[PDB]
Amino acid sequence: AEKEKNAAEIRQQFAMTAGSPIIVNDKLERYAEVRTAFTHPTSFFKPNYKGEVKPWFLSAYDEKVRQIENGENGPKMKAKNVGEARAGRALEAAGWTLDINYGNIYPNRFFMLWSGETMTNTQLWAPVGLDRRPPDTTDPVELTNYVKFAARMAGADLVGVARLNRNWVYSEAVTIPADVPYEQSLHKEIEKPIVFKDVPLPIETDDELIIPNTCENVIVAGIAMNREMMQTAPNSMACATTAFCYSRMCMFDMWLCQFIRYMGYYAIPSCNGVGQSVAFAVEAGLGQASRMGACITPEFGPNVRLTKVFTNMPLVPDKPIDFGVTEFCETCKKCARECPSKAITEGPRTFEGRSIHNQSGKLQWQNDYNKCLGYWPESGGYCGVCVAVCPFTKGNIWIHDGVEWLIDNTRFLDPLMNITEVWDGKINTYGLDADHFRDTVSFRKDRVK
Amino acid sequence: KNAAEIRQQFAMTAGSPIIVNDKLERYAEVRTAFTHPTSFFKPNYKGEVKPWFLSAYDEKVRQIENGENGPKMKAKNVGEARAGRALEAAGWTLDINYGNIYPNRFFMLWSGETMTNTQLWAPVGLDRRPPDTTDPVELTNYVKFAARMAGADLVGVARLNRNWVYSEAVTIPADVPYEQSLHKEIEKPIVFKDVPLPIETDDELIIPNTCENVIVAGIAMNREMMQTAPNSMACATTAFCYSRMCMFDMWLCQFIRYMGYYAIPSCNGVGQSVAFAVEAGLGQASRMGACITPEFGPNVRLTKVFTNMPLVPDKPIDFGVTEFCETCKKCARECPSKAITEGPRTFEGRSIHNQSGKLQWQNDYNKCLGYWPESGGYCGVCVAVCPFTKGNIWIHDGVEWLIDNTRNITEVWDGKINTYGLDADHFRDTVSFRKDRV
Ligand code: SF4
Ligand code: SF4
Ligand code: SF4
Ligand code: SF4
Repeated sequence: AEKEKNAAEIRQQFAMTAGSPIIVNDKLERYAEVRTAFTHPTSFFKPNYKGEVKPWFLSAYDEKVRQIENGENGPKMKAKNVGEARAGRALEAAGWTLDINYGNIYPNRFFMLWSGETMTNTQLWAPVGLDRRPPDTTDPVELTNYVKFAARMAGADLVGVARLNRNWVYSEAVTIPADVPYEQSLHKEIEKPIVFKDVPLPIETDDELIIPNTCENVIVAGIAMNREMMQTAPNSMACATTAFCYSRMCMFDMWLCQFIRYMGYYAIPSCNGVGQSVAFAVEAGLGQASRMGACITPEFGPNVRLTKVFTNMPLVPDKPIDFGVTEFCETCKKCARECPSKAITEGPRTFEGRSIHNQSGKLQWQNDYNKCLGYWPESGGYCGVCVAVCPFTKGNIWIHDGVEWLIDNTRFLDPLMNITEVWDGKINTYGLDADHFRDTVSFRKDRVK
Repeated sequence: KNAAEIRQQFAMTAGSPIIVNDKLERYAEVRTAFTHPTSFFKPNYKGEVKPWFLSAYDEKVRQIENGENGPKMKAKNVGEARAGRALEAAGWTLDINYGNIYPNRFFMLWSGETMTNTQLWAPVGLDRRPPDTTDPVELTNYVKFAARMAGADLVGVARLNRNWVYSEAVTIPADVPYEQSLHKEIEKPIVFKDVPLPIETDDELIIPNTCENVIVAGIAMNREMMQTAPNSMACATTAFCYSRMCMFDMWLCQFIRYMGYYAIPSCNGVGQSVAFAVEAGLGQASRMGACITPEFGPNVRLTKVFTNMPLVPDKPIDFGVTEFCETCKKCARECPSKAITEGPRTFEGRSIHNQSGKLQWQNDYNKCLGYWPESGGYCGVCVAVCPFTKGNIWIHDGVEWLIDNTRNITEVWDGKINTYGLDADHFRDTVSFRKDRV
């Protein structure tokens, strides 16, 4: 008879001994955030469909408008009608409501405040003094259980803890000056160093973003995207599940930071800022790095968003996991073959960055991310084809052979041996799927050992 | 177990289920126990008279110092007591002054024009482009799909009944900063006029006469946590769901606006959620005063969005709640303040806090509020003990569905949890396909 899936059992089977899995060498240096394809001058500008050179997201807007008017849900993809085309883009746009300039990357601005003191919630609760009372709990075992419980309440589908590896913290952040209003923000972005100093609390000066030396840990959250919607990549509904999850990330960071502060510790939110989420997720045991460059998780594959919070709260680090992703990516290459921009390498892992957008000195598959970004204005979205076609994104990967869990190789055979339907089909709260939602149930035993 | 078949079976013909008489008038929001001068001030445990929530704060502090999770409920240790209150305080992060009631302030903006998201997306012009869809059937499917993405566990549609819209809102002057908001609350008429868009003047909150519909969302609370009522973990699931309400309202208003229509958010403001929920078919009114749903009983929060978007109203539902509450009276016997009546339904309010003129069980809500400073939380014992709150009250006799008439905090922290406090044992009940959306 079929053994009922046990996600906790699976994670237990593939747990590693302690130690950062990421292999590095001496050319490794912290990475300036302005180097990402979204922000770097070499990659920021892209032509629209008329050949006008614009900020990438503005060229993409032009393509969204053109598709709506032509009754399309994506590049060369006709919608049922213009109404459906419009609806897909209205959903996507609305998804982004609690996110600033596509990622919330500016530290200590807007939603990403490094202190809770000015927040309306903190002000309301000030007479209780939770943010000023010394911690009543210092035991990292109890704290790990409390904070992971809180993280699930705050919308995380996965949560893990790691010691903070400063190699993955950006050397300089992209931000704006404190006196710049939102409407001028995209015009006034600057760089600001992130430094570690012997200070009691996270603080920002005119010159630096200062993280205390006592900032020991990072809490990493996985925010699951919707499979049916992502499978429409590169079309509009894949853009919508992406967008909604960014707003979920933001609410997670704020909720969790407030809990940690009210427990008597400090907490730094980040969403897409501060440091490299994939590396933190790997070290916290959410999953493994992959050819496409994302963290692949046992539960969702790469079809999951990441955010993280940094804290001095004593915690128990989780163990990394090795469930064989590296070995499958070595032989699969489906993402590389399907990628519309040929951004993803079919070659071996190296320590040498492909371009300025990669951080050299760590062993990974080196992808050309200027090529990736270049496809976004052409398609009018955020693509995601690589996530959509990855076999680990399918719900059906895990089987039990009577002794242990293993990955079903039939899912990796190549060749294997619409959007109206998504709007008319299965949905549930936050786009979560009740057929698989049991996989992320949590009891104390799986929160702390 | 099949929730879609259950709702289908108990569907009623069209028409508001709420019985009213000629005495019924719209209710001034200031009259609620939270805000009215007769009920607002309560003593703390030292005998000092303060705003009710400040006195309740004093009890939270006392409990933490004394290692308690609630009134006369010892925690495992002071650390656990602290953790429950930290979780509760954190839950409220996206909520203003306990309920987001001030209309067109903070998160509850009646236009999307100044929002950072609207500004970022302005070159696409979705909020300026006339609607491409006017068909109420397709719009109902689209907006309900969006509602589920936005965090609703239940969603329904009703024509807007203006009887449940507050005659006058509690709000603050528009240029008063948050830090002065509690001390500068005022009362402001909500009026319906022939105008193109929702608008606020110095004198009035103006809703257009074209505002035909209300979309009501149910946001499920956590059963294990609510069952700790009146202790701190019940406060925590309450708090987190208020921030979920807020995000729902903003997400869905933005979707509706980007579809070419206008949308008014509300959370606990603007009007009476229970009446809207009943008219939208989410559930039935109960003895305790809450909307009881087939899926969650009363253990579910409500919010609503008002719009001119053409929509298909849902049918009201009758699964026998009224007859059950007739003989049950469990909430009423367990209520720590004896706020809930054991008597029959009437059209006459017990005090200023009730809206007279509608047939309901009339409860004393000043008595309810009085228990919150004494216990240091938001109680919820009535929700906790209600048989409809229990996991599976639904059975099937081989032809149809029917109600089964037969029917610590450390362990909660150490026990089952899942994303947003939802339960995979029951999460299938709220799965949705087009056929159940419209
Ligand atoms: S598609 Fe194949 S090669 Fe690419 S990330 Fe997924 S498993 Fe790895
Ligand atoms: S998002 Fe699209 S263009 Fe970018 S790497 Fe993935 S498949 Fe290629
Ligand atoms: S406890 Fe009993 S009387 Fe009270 S609301 Fe529930 S079913 Fe009705
Ligand atoms: S919340 Fe508590 S005091 Fe208020 S009515 Fe319910 S049981 Fe009674």
